[PDB]
Amino acid sequence: KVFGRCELAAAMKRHGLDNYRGYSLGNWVCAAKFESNFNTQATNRNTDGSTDYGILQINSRWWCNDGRTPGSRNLCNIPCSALLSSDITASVNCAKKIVSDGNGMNAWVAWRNRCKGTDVQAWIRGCRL
Repeated sequence: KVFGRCELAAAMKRHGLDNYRGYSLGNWVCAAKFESNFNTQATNRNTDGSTDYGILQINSRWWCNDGRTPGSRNLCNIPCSALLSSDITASVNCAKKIVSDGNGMNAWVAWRNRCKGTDVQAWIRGCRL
């Protein structure tokens, strides 16, 4: 599913991501924009042979099992395929675990390089939230 900007914001908010660990909703939307262009079916292979899945491009090395990432962990205890669903519940729950683990949203390279330090609230501008 390709989400609309405001449509994902509301979904992200209903699932409790707005100010989760201090990160305003606009940070989460910005990250999704630049990780997946709001597309739940987004998949991208990493050089180490792991793969990133979903709206927030969560990585098979540590977080989910895709059965093809040697030495992987599955800390969110899920099939990476669950991260591709129209229902973003699994992606959000998993995102919550990741962002809680010491490094904050720096875990998302596109967030660090494209959102951090910007006017991230522009990303929820004009949404009815």
